[PDB]
Amino acid sequence: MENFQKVEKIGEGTYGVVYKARNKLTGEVVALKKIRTEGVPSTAIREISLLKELNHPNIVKLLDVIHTENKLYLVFEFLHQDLKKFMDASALTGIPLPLIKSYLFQLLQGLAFCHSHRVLHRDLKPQNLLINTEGAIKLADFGLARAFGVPVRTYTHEVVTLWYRAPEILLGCKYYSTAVDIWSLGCIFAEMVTRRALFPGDSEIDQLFRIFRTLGTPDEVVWPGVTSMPDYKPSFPKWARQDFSKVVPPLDEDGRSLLSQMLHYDPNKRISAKAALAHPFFQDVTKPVPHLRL
Ligand SMILES: NC(=O)c1cc([N+](=O)[O-])ccc1NCc1ccccn1
Repeated sequence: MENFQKVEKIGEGTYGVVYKARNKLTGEVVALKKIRTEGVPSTAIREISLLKELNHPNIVKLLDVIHTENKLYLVFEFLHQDLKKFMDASALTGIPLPLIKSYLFQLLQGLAFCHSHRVLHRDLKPQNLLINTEGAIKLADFGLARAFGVPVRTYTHEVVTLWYRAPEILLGCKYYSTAVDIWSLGCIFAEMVTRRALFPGDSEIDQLFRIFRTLGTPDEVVWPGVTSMPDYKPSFPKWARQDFSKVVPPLDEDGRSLLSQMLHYDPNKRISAKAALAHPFFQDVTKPVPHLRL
């Protein structure tokens, strides 16, 4: 805008371009997101505005929502790096388990908070998990999906990742629950551990089948109601479930146990963020500081 000073382009978001900017007045450095559109649904304005009150240490703070010239700018707290960049940078030696655990623990606190205030993320991915030099990790873009539907592309040619999408979403369920975020986080947890995406689908069906090939094709036994879901097809191949120890080696049994509960097919059986925080996997949780090259 005019009150800022575009420091640099932080890239293209899932709605619009994002700039690192400095408030000419407060002097604070922020992340400015330009959201796609001819008028901007006031329903979305109200929704988005409610999020300015969703404040938690593990949630990227939404500082301001500015609707002007029928344009929508979201002003966010700035963090220097995202988990996707950090995982790539740690790819050779992998992120230490104490840090993986700290991050997972903080992310779960963030989800617990959001979920208790009835706010879902719906599109969690390494790219929207931001970290700082103090060992903190925070969830970015919470609640935006609900206030901006679900578009195939960002808004202008760009393939949205399906890798972290919950199976109920892929089977066409129309009502999402807090469980979709636990699923995405489980996928992210597995990726930090193995240093490779758990389910790197390149199409919705490839995503679904990759999930099926690893966790077994779901049936009425493990997921009551699954065969009645909108996109379920009796013709889906039936793959047997793979041993978990083969999925995220060499994670210990505490870790494997928690991951398995975060990846339960039935959204209802899937562990909640609150319950997850009490899992024995976090018994020795600490807050290490990462090695960040900025
Ligand atoms: N809120 C933010 O700080 C932020 C926002 C978005 N975004 O797309 O909304 C993307 C990245 C961010 N920071 C990480 C970062 C910042 C600068 C250089 C490298 N990496």
